[PDB]
Amino acid sequence: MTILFQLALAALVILSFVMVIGVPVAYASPQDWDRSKQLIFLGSGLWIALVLVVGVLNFFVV
Amino acid sequence: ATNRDQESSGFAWWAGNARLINLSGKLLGAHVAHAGLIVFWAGAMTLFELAHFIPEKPMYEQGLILIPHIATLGWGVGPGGEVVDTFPFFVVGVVHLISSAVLGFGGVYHAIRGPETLEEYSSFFGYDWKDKNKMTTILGFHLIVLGIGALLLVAKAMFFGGLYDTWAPGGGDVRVITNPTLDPRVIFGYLLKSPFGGEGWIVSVNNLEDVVGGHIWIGLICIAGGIWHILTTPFGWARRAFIWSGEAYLSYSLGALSMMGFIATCFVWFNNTVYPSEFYGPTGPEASQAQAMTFLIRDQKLGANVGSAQGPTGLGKYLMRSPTGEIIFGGETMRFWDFRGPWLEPLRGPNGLDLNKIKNDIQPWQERRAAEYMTHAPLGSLNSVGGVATEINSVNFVSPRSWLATSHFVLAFFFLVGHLWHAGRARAAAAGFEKGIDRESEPVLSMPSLD
Amino acid sequence: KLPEAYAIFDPLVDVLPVIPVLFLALAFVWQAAVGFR
Amino acid sequence: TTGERPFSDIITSVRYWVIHSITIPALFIAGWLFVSTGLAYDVFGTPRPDSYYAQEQRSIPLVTDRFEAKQQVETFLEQL
Amino acid sequence: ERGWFDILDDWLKRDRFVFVGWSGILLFPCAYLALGGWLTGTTFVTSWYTHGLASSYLEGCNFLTVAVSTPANSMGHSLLLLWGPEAQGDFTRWCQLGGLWTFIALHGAFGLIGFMLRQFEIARLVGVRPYNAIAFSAPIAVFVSVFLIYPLGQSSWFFAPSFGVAAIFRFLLFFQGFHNWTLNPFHMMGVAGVLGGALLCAIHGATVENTLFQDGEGASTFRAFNPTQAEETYSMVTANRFWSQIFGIAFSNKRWLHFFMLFVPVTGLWMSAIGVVGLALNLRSYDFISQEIRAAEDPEFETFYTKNLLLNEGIRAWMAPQDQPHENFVFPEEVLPRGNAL
Amino acid sequence: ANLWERFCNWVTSTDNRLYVGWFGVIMIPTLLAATICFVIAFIAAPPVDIDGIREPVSGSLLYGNNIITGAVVPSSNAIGLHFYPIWEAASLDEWLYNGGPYQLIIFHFLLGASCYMGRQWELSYRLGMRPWICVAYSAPLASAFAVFLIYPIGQGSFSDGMPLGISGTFNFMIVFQAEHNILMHPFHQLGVAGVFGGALFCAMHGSLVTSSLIRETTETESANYGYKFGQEEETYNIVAAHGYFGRLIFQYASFNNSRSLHFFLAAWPVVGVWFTALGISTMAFNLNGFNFNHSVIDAKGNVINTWADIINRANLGMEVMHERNAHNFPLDLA
Amino acid sequence: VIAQLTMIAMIGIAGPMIIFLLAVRRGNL
Amino acid sequence: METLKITVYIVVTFFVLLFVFGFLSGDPARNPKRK
Amino acid sequence: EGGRIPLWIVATVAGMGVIVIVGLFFYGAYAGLGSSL
Ligand code: CLA
Ligand code: CLA
Ligand code: CLA
Ligand code: CLA
Ligand SMILES: CC(C)=CCC/C(C)=C/CC/C(C)=C/CC/C(C)=C/CC/C(C)=C/CC/C(C)=C/CC/C(C)=C/CC/C(C)=C/CC/C(C)=C/CC1=CC(=O)C(C)=C(C)C1=O
Ligand SMILES: CC1=C(/C=C/C(C)=C/C=C/C(C)=C/C=C/C=C(C)/C=C/C=C(C)/C=C/C2=C(C)CCCC2(C)C)C(C)(C)CCC1
Ligand SMILES: CC1=C(/C=C/C(C)=C/C=C/C(C)=C/C=C/C=C(C)/C=C/C=C(C)/C=C/C2=C(C)CCCC2(C)C)C(C)(C)CCC1
Ligand SMILES: CC1=C(/C=C/C(C)=C/C=C/C(C)=C/C=C/C=C(C)/C=C/C=C(C)/C=C/C2=C(C)CCCC2(C)C)C(C)(C)CCC1
Ligand SMILES: CC1=C(/C=C/C(C)=C/C=C/C(C)=C/C=C/C=C(C)/C=C/C=C(C)/C=C/C2=C(C)CCCC2(C)C)C(C)(C)CCC1
Ligand SMILES: CCCCCCCCCCCCO[C@@H]1O[C@H](CO)[C@@H](O[C@H]2O[C@H](CO)[C@@H](O)[C@H](O)[C@H]2O)[C@H](O)[C@H]1O
Ligand SMILES: CCCCCCCCCCCCO[C@@H]1O[C@H](CO)[C@@H](O[C@H]2O[C@H](CO)[C@@H](O)[C@H](O)[C@H]2O)[C@H](O)[C@H]1O
Ligand SMILES: [Cl-]
Ligand SMILES: [Cl-]
Ligand SMILES: [Fe+2]
Ligand SMILES: [Mg+2]
Ligand SMILES: [Mg+2]
Repeated sequence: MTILFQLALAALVILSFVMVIGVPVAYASPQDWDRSKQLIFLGSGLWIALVLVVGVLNFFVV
Repeated sequence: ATNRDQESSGFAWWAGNARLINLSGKLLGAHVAHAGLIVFWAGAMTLFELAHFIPEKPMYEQGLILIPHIATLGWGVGPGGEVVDTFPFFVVGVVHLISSAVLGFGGVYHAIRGPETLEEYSSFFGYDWKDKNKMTTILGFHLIVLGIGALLLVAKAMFFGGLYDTWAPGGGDVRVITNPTLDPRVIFGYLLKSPFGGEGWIVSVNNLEDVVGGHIWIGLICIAGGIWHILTTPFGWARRAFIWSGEAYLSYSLGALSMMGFIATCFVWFNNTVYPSEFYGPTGPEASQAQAMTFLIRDQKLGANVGSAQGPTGLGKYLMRSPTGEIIFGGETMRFWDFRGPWLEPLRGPNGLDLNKIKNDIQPWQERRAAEYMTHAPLGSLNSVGGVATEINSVNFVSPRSWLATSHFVLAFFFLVGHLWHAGRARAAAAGFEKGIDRESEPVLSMPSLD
Repeated sequence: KLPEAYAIFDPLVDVLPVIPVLFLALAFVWQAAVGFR
Repeated sequence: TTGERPFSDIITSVRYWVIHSITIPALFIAGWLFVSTGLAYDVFGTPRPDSYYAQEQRSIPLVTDRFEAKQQVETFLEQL
Repeated sequence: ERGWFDILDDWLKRDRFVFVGWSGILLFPCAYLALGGWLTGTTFVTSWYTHGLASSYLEGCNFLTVAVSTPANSMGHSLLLLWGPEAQGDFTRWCQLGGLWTFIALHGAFGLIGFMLRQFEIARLVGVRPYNAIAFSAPIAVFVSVFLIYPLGQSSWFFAPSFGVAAIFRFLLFFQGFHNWTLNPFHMMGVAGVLGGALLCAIHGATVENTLFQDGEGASTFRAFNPTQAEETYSMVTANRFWSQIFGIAFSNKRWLHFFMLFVPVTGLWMSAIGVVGLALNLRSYDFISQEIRAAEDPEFETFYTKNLLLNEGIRAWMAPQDQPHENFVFPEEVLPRGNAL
Repeated sequence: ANLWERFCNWVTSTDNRLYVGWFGVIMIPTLLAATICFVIAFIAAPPVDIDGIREPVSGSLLYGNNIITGAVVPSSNAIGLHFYPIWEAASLDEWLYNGGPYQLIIFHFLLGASCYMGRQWELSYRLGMRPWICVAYSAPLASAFAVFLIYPIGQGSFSDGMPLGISGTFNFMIVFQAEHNILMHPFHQLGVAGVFGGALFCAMHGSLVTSSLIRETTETESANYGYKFGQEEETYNIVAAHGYFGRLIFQYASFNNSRSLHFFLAAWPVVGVWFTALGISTMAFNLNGFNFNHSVIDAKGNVINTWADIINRANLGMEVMHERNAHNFPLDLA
Repeated sequence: VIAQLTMIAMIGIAGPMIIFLLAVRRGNL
Repeated sequence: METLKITVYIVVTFFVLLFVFGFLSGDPARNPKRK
Repeated sequence: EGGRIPLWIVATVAGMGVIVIVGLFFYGAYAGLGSSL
């Protein structure tokens, strides 16, 4: 668990950095908006899941 | 550039946010994103504090302002304010930091992607600053929200573990509050107390039953008032008294926040109940009293009769009378005789400090507390060199009470300025002369001469 | 300290508190990019 | 205007940055080395952390004579 | 063929980004050396041999504590030229002896001369009356009285101000302890001219900004002005009524207003310079004799004046040993003035 | 009309020689009271036990002071922050001994000056002016609050308020330096840049406008007769002024826009003074100037003094001497 | 430490990168 | 002293009521332009 | 020549430079000479 946790958290951090750049750029980008809206929904659902994963896994490494 | 330059908006870049006054959608974005910055700081600052925290040093030797707030709510601490469990601090940090991403998301969405104005999309979320009933309704919603917040504090105190009580009999500890003060004579009494010495208005609140009781009252007052504003429109006397514009409502709120800031400054400087000295360090008054207690103890141990010891001026060196007769400590600390704290009260009787009790009953724990507080008085340099201004480098300390008082005086002051700026501006713009005097209708040219 | 499992993230935690200041500074980068119009 | 090229034209040009991406770092590094080699100490006569006092004196080497202050400093320095 | 002098004049007076002029030949080198000497000394040069202090970034000081410090008291008022009889051409020794102090002070003085000559030179070429040069006589009187006359009256350059932030603070506190300079009515007039000047600056800027004519549609009102416009941008009539009703009096003449704005802070600085000429000689407003006679005979008589003198006595005793190291003062703990406990 | 309406029209009339206004109804009585009490006290008050140690300090002219030494002396340290109106004293004699006039004066003055500031907003509204002169006045006002009210609150006593007199002011300044190292505090440093810079720009602006006055008078007349109150045309050539100053420094260092220039003249002193007010109001809670005492140490650990250490020695002298019979214990904690 | 400087460099570039990307792609700045 | 106190309490109350009622008496309307 | 490197980038990069060098000077207040340690 002490790696499946540390990856889940490193995954949450990396995705967060990608969303931090990607979401504003997408929202203010003229074209390519249909492929953006899909990815933003995907990014979002994945970020939420990873938070729940890191949160649950917290209790197996603390 | 829908309003995004000076030519079309009438506002330069440095007044850029004024371009948002009638863009309810983007302005909702601004607000929500901003709420996210606040929540972000709460979350990240807490985690930073926790990462830096050494649980066996006092919080106040470590430059913590947030952990102290969490501990005062009963989380993470036991008798004497000792840290028994850091995990509740970590939870508070993490949950704010995660929530900030959500607020940040909503803010960015509304600011740059969603509809610029909301009135076309929704009559419920759209608003005109001049619609008196819509403005009182939104106000009302926020009142109900604030009411619930106050009742959460009550819920923590009464049903979910209690609050850190510095006054707890036998020594400071977390305690469940079962008998909150509901009598309006006590609760509203605090509001009619003088703000001067020995009184201190609401800053004088000295027991958690009054604190919890006061929030039951505010919770219900705010929920009621909120319902009221949802169901009503301003009366005519209110209509004639106020200016009805976004910039005016901002000004009112700036004035209110300035006031609250000054109050908060005073709260943290003097109050040791809701800002427990175990977590925030001693108050200025406290530490000065604690010095007098320290040398009284020392000198009495060497054989001094502290009651009859006349100081150089003719006033008692250790003990003297207040201007109403009460026995108080001497030296410069005479000014601080309204101070009250759990290490000192056992020595106090109906006439003030009790000489029999001083001579016979001072416990080692009182000597320790007094020495600790004397040596962590809230004095220090901007680079965090603890002590008086002539002190040498050695001790890295500035009290959390000083950081919190100073910051909030600075913010309250500039918020007063903002209140005047925006209130004066709102008045002028409502009347039509905020951009200058009409050269062909200069009002002074139609007035008689003064002489 | 943070709980030991999170220790590798200490350095990141050290920097996060400054991010809000970077938002104010970002407002100026943005405005320079549109010529402070 | 007075005929010189606008600063804004100059500092947004590629030629300016080709020249100055060399000259700026070079000068910085030279200033760094002026200190890191200890040369700054000797040009200006500034004591290093180990040269304010001899090992057992606590008397400052204050100059007390106008016309042989040069020699007093010389002697203060030989006595370290 | 025109003459070489006239040809040089053309070239000196070309309209360029940085005007040069004949004044430029004095100004630029003296200003550049004063400023470069300060940056060099504060970055690299000690004060160990002159004062027994560290004073440069090299030694560990910060922007608040660095300085180019005055020379040792044993130097007297030596010009301390690089090639003079103290340093004898040795740059390193020169630095150690405080040669950069006199370097900065004398090049700074010649540079201020060059700056005010520049003010006259430009005023003449553009066709304006030289009031800006005249106003600049105040900063000159201050620099000359404080950096030059004051130490010339004293034992040595040592007691001039050293060029640094903390060093100047020290100079303030010395003046309180030794000269009781706050008590001096020439200082008091200086304070009134500086605070009165700052008052005029704030009140005049604010008044114009709040009596502007609406000359544009912008809520940001700066654009609604054109430099070549003939008309006043704000209402003098309305400003006058406002202040007449608020404060009881008001300006009504704009030429008088702007003249008064020159007069107040220039006159104040000039008054302060006269007081410092007195202090060069220790000719202080130190005491009120009548106060002293009473207080000496009557041990229950106390005023804020007698209180401040006790503070001065503390400053002198406690600071002199480290601040005046050439005096070799040793003040045993038992002689130091102290109140109770502290 | 009815009596109330007439009264309101008179209170708010734009035609009174001095504006009254609603801020004025509070300002007038409170400033008159502070003034009258101040004048009588300064002339004739007996000595006041400022430090609460039965050592009364003489402030008034009739009791041995002159204009430079005189003061209205702050209220006793035994009082602290307690409210001490006349009716709290057993007699006028007691009230005088304990420094009652100081509290009556400063409370009525701060209330009245606060209303002065509001009255500035108020008249500007009645005249159809822009509203922010009152914002400029908030700077000196804030400063007055700092030394008469906020510093006492922080330190726990009106006896630590600035005294109402010339030498008392210097006393307050010297003790403040001892206890806070104000000179090393960046907000005081901002204050000095504000007032030195306000003076500088005051002289600069006066001199530049004066330099460029349009010739409208003969050599045997003051040039001031060249401007007539209310004339529509500007009385100086700002383009000539800008031509001069732009060459003095360089072109883009000079203002050609009078609105921008005047805003700068307002802002620079107001802001610096807001900072210095906040220096006093934050040192009130003992967050003090920088302390570099013994910051520079040699290879062995010998202390190498800097100019900060020499300031420290001066501060020590002030510290050990001030209020020389009032301290019994070794630290001055307020 | 390399780790703190590296985090602060990456977090500090993110803001200007958002602006640079949008300016390149002629976005709604 | 009790009489001084009552007198000053009445005086202060009077001027405070003037201030409050005065500002409630159509203050936004007392300007030279839009009312 | 020209206007190739946009002014907003120059400003942002040069501003970040200033912050780094000043930040370094603040670091030095707490380590080595002048640190009081
Ligand atoms: C709390 C600070 C704050 C907030 C919340 C806002 C909010 C806003 N401003 Mg103000 N502004 C501020 C500070 C702020 N400003 C400061 C300090 C200045 C002075 C420099 C200004 C000067 C200013 C001007 C001159 C203007 C605004 C305008 C606006 C709005 C439109 C912005 C736009 O078009 O972006 C365009 C920019 C981009 C598309 C670049 C990206 C911007 C995004 C939001 C960056 C987000 C980064 C973040 C890390 C993303 C995390 C995502 C993750 C959670 C998934 C928006 C509501 C405009 C206006 O009102 O429009 C009607 C306008 O003209 N502002
Ligand atoms: C005060 C904050 C606030 C307000 C007034 C609004 C208002 C609006 N939003 Mg934004 N929004 C916000 C914050 C806000 N939003 C946040 C934080 C996010 C990120 C999740 C968003 C993301 C978002 C998107 C992506 C969209 C909107 C849209 C809308 C519109 C339709 C909403 C609706 O009909 O729901 C009706 C009610 C529900 C769907 C049920 C509400 C469920 C919530 C979770 C209950 C609240 C619980 C509790 C009180 C939480 C308080 C949190 C607090 C502690 C911070 C409306 C203009 C839409 C729009 O603009 O149309 C074009 C749209 O597409 N919102
Ligand atoms: C953020 C909270 C908030 C805000 C912005 C408003 C704003 C408003 N309210 Mg609502 N209200 C609220 C909360 C709020 N209210 C709550 C919680 C309740 C429940 C008790 C109410 C119950 C309520 C009623 C019953 C009424 C309003 C009315 C109004 C309007 C006029 C306000 C006014 O003139 O006050 C200014 C105050 C006065 C004119 C009173 C005189 C001034 C005194 C002397 C000031 C004293 C202050 C001083 C500093 C001392 C403080 C301490 C003191 C106890 C000694 C306005 C839209 C009125 C209305 O139009 O209803 C639709 C109205 O009748 N409100
Ligand atoms: C306008 C420019 C200017 C001015 C006014 C000054 C003025 C000064 N300098 Mg600075 N200086 C300058 C530019 C200037 N300098 C430049 C460009 C440099 C870099 C090279 C220096 C480097 C410098 C150093 C390193 C020092 C000074 C010093 C001085 C001081 C003494 C100078 C002296 O005695 O000269 C005497 C010379 C003259 C007055 C020239 C007279 C020429 C007359 C008119 C004709 C006579 C010629 C004669 C016949 C020749 C034959 C002689 C024969 C018998 C052998 C004085 C404050 C010293 C100082 O600051 O000490 C604290 C010092 O150590 N200067
Ligand atoms: C012997 C040898 C070698 C000889 C060679 C000589 C030679 C020919 C040299 C040529 C080469 C050369 C030039 C070398 C340079 C050397 C060098 C770098 C010297 C430097 C000296 C130096 C650094 C001096 C200090 C710099 C300096 C003056 C800075 C000023 C900065 C400053 C605060 C400016 C003020 C700007 C400002 C905000 C002004 C507004 C306030 C104000 C004036 C209000 C009033 C106002 C303004 C108006 O605007 C107008 C309109 C009106 C009405 C008005 O009220
Ligand atoms: C929580 C978290 C996170 C988050 C993040 C964020 C939220 C970020 C943000 C960021 C940002 C938000 C950034 C920004 C930046 C910025 C900058 C860096 C700026 C700068 C600026 C400058 C430098 C300026 C300059 C100038 C100009 C521009 C013009 C004028 C002049 C001057 C010079 C002033 C992450 C992902 C990590 C993950 C983990 C956790
Ligand atoms: C509009 C606008 C603006 C603004 C903006 C803003 C204000 C925004 C905000 C935003 C936000 C407000 C954001 C936030 C974010 C967040 C996040 C992204 C988070 C994350 C988190 C994480 C990732 C975590 C992790 C962890 C854990 C879980 C545990 C412990 C450790 C750690 C911490 C690591 C500006 C000014 C620019 C201008 C233009 C317009
Ligand atoms: C929680 C708590 C508590 C309680 C509290 C309470 C119960 C409170 C209340 C509070 C309140 C109950 C408040 C109130 C306030 C009010 C105000 C702040 C007002 C204001 C007003 C104004 C500002 C007005 C104005 C005007 C005038 C005067 C004239 C005409 C015009 C106008 C309208 C503008 C206690 C202390 C027990 C304890 C601790 C905790
Ligand atoms: C002495 C001498 C001489 C001369 C030399 C020279 C001339 C030099 C110069 C030098 C120089 C010329 C140097 C410079 C330096 C500089 C610096 C070191 C700077 C720094 C800066 C900074 C640090 C900045 C900061 C800031 C500010 C100011 C504001 C804004 C913000 C900030 C914070 C960024 C000769 C050889 C003749 C001879 C012998 C002696
Ligand atoms: C210590 C605080 C005690 C005060 C309590 C406050 C209670 C709040 C309710 C106040 C109700 C009074 O309502 C208000 O009364 C005044 C008094 O004439 C009215 O009267 C007036 O308005 C017009 C409108 O231009 C004026 O020019 C005129 O001189 C005046 O008669 C207001 O138009 C009315 O709206
Ligand atoms: C409209 C207001 C104008 C106010 C004018 C008031 C003058 C009328 C009242 C006269 C009262 C002054 O009375 C005063 O009393 C005490 C006696 O205890 C005297 O005693 C005093 O003597 C000296 C005089 O230099 C003082 O320095 C000293 O501090 C004090 O002991 C005063 O010298 C005397 O002048
Ligand atoms: Cl004491
Ligand atoms: Cl004193
Ligand atoms: Fe002007
Ligand atoms: Mg770490
Ligand atoms: Mg260092």
